[PDB]
Amino acid sequence: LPAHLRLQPIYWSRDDVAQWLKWAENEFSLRPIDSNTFEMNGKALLLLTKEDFRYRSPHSGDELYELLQHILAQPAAGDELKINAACRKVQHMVVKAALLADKFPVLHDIGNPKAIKCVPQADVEWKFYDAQPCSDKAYKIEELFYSYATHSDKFTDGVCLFWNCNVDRYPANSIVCRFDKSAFVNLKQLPFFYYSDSPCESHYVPLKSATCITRCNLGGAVCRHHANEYRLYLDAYNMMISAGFSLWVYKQFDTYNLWNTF
Ligand SMILES: C[S@@+](CC[C@H](N)C(=O)[O-])C[C@H]1O[C@@H](n2cnc3c(N)ncnc32)[C@H](O)[C@@H]1O
Ligand SMILES: [Zn+2]
Repeated sequence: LPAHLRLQPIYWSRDDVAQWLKWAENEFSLRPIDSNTFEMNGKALLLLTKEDFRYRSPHSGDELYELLQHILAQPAAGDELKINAACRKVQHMVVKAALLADKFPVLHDIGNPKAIKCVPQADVEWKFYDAQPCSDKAYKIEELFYSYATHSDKFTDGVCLFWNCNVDRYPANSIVCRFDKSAFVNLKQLPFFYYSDSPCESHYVPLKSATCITRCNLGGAVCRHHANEYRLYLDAYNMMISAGFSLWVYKQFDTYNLWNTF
């Protein structure tokens, strides 16, 4: 019911687990137990045995254990609008960072039928392609079905963007989001990072993370604003990974290029 509990349990935080205990107490009329009965995150919860659940909660552990197994068997369907917004947030983050890091002069947006830039304030020439452009944006979209066998010698300037545009094989100069390996041989998996160049502001649980690429993290003292934004971005990113999307990137992508922007 709480949005985080619609993620796969491996994504649950320690607070998410506690909210799970409360949701389950109401849903199954269980004896209330201390919010600290399972002080761990979901990754840890999944390593417990059923005996551990029974020892930890004599009155309800077996039920909680079986509930978790039911959740792992029938994963919660996500909300389509929330997942769309999440994926869009990630798209903007990732493409903004790529352009800042490598200063591509042209972006080839392949599989974009609406001619909408995810990063409209970047200094880059944006070009759109789609096999079936929306008829109200086709005037500025190249009608093109991409196949590596036909186009691998094209679009070699700048960077290519394939945001959920499933082609036979991506070219090496690509940013890719794919929903569920030979399509990806020219690329590498893209690890999580958060980048921001917005002003730092101090007015939380201090954020410690090597993947918060902000000016205030150069010295390890993340400001409250970026702590907040990092955590919101991580929630959006978890919701897109938990739904089956994965990110891939051109092999030269380097987060130190982002640090150097400061
Ligand atoms: C999930 S939709 C929209 C993807 C878009 N990049 C986005 O972020 O919303 C997939 C799009 O890719 C187009 N498409 C699928 N295969 C394609 C291909 N091989 N070459 C060009 N466009 C393709 C479809 O016509 C459609 O507009
Ligand atoms: Zn900051």
